[PDB]
Amino acid sequence: TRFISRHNIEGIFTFVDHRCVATVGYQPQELLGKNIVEFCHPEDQQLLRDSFQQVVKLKGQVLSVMFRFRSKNQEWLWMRTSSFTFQNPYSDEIEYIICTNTNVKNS
Amino acid sequence: KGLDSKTFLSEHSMDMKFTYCDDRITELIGYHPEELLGRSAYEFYHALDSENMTKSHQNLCTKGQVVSGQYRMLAKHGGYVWLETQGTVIYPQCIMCVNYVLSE
Ligand SMILES: O[C@H]1c2c(C(F)(F)F)ncc(OC3CC(F)(F)C3)c2C[C@H]1F
Repeated sequence: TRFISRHNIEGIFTFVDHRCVATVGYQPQELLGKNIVEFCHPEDQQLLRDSFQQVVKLKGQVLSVMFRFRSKNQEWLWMRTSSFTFQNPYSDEIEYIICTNTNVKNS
Repeated sequence: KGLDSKTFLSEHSMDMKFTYCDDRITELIGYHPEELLGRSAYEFYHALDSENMTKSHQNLCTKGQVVSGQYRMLAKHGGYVWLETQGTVIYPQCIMCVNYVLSE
């Protein structure tokens, strides 16, 4: 299973689907406001920051990243996050990132 | 109504069934996410847009990304809203739609 989130380009969660409870253990409000990188394994923090940086250059194409995400029940879960920018072409608002987040096997 | 206010996300299986929908869809088109689950998006399309939407889907399924251009979506309490949708296949595991309402 999996949950969608939306982030601003700095990685901050701005929307989280409630499917996240079953996936990583938090309620939407425990994620909303916080930067995703705060839930990520210190060895995977930089790859993840660099991934947010790149998704915004890839012309709305899908960028995938695998990283360890600290669940509420304390454990490192392997996550596959596929993400893409969206920007309403009727406006010139800053784009943001849409993410799908799935628990996958590292194996 | 601000731009963010006319936009909702949907997720679909490869057969177009809803597997997820933003609560925002409620104030725009009437339906409750809960009652959309398992129903195919195709059921909600105006007949005059059906074939175009079948083709938009076919282009999505082979290329991974698509812009629907304009289509009418049946409202829960009658009437059709106009929408435009950007679709993206997540690899295939599901289709993610960013849907924008072109109506009032
Ligand atoms: O075929 C995909 C699709 C597209 C497409 F343009 F990307 F092809 N546009 C609108 C769609 O569903 C509508 C969005 C909605 F309003 F929620 C129902 C869907 C369901 C997907 F399976």
